[PDB]
Amino acid sequence: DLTPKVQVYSRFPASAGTKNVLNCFAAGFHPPKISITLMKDGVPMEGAQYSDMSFNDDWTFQRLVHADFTPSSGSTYACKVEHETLKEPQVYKWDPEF
Amino acid sequence: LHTLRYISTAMTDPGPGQPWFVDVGYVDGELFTHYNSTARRAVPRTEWIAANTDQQYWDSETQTSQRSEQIDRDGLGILQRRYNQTGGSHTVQWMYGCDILEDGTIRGYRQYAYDGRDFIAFDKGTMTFTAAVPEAVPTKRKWEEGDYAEGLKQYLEETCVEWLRRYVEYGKAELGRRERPEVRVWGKEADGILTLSCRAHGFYPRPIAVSWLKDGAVRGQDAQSGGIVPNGDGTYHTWVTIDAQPGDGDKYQCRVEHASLPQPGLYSW
Amino acid sequence: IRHENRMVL
Repeated sequence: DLTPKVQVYSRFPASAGTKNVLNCFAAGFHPPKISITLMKDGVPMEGAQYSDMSFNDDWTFQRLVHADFTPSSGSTYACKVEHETLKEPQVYKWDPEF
Repeated sequence: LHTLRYISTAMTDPGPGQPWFVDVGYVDGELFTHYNSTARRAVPRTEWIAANTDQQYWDSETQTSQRSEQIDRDGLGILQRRYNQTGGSHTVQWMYGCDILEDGTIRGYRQYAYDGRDFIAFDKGTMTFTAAVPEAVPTKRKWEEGDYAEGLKQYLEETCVEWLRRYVEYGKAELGRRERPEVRVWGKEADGILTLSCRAHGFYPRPIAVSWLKDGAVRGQDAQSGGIVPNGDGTYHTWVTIDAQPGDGDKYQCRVEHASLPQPGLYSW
Repeated sequence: IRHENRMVL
C-alpha cells in the first residue's frame, strides 16, 4: 500500500473575482479506491469532475479532480482526501498566491 | 516520438457506485478512449478521434473491451486462488502498446501487475512470457504452450503501429500544438525563512525545465519540485520552490525553458 | 485499436 501524494493548484494564476478552475491531483497510491473532495469554506464545492481510474508506468494509481470556480478573498479552498492508508481525512489547502 | 498505450484496471473493491473495470487508451500521453464495466461502451475522448472514426469502429472497440472485461473478471478470482488469498482488496492491471522512437525503431510491450506489483510481461524478442514471481509460472506455461505469442507479436509490431500512425495524423493539430504557460512567482516568509515558489500554469507539450537562479547563477540547494501534474484541459502544471533568507527576494529569478518559448522566460517576484 | 485477445491468467 502507498499513501496518496496530493497537490492542490488552480488552472490559471489566480486573482479575486476572475473565473478559474481548482485542481486536486492525487498520485502514487494503492489500492485504487480513494475519496478526493474539493472544498470551499468547509463545504464541498459544486461542479466537480473526476478522472477515470488510471495509473502510471510504475503501476501506482492517480486521479485528477477539478471544478470551475471564481476565487474570493476571505474564502478558503482545500482538497480533502480519504484513503485506507490514512487514519483520518487529510486536508490540503490551496494557496491563492494573491 | 509517438506512443500508443492501452491500460486497464480490474478491482475487487472500487468503492460504492464506482466501476470495477476501467480501460483507457492514450496517444502521445493524451487520453483518447475509455471503457468501463458500468456503461459497457468504448467511447471517444478527443474530438480528433471522434471525427475520424465511425460507428463500426466503436462497436469493434466495445466488443474487444467487453471480452477483456470478462477475462479480467475471472482473473481476479484466479489470482486470489493462485496466491492462497481469501477475499479482500485486490487488483489486476495490464498495460500494452507500441512506441515509435525518434530514429524510427519500434518497441512493443504487454505487461501485468497483481496488487500493484509486477506479475508477467511479454518478451517479444524470444517469443516467451517472463514470469516476475513464482505465481506467474503457471500463466507463463499456459500462454507459451498455447502459442499466443504469435498473435501478440503481430498486434504489437503491425496493428498497433499502423493505427498509431493514423491516430497521430488525426490528432496532428492538437498533439503538435504549443501552449505558452502563465508563470507566477510568489513568496511566503515563516520561521525566519523566505520560501519562493514558481508555478508554470497551462503549458503544452509536457516537457519543461523550471529553475531558480540567484544573482544570475543556477541554484538547486534547498530547492524542491512537485513534478509535472495535469490540468483538466490536457495542459500541464508544475511548481518549484527554493528557501532563501528574508530580504533576499530581489536576487532570485525563475527560469522557464519550454518548447512554446523560443527564448527561455525569466520571472521575478 | 485495442488488441482483441483471449489470454486468460
